[PDB]
Amino acid sequence: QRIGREIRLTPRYRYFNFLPIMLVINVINLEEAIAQRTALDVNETQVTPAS
Amino acid sequence: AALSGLTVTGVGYSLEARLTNINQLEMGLLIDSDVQKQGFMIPTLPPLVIV
Repeated sequence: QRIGREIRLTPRYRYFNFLPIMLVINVINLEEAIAQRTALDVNETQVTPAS
Repeated sequence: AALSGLTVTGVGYSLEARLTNINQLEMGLLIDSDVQKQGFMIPTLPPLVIV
């Protein structure tokens, strides 16, 4: 028992998926690496006889 | 001395508000008309005569 004018939108659509192929890459710590000095991890070939 | 023992505090209040609806859901005062009609009829009276 009230009077008002209304405007309605009727949405109709759908998203289908065909190709069963897709790849994802995760990126982390991007800011910290450029924020701080990083360099040169050496595989020191330990010629000081211990191996 | 007359004011000894006088403490005054506020208890409550009443507030007037009117519901201005643009659609409105009240029935106001209904207005009608009726007709009363009457029947009036006229008889005879006893006779007078000279012989």
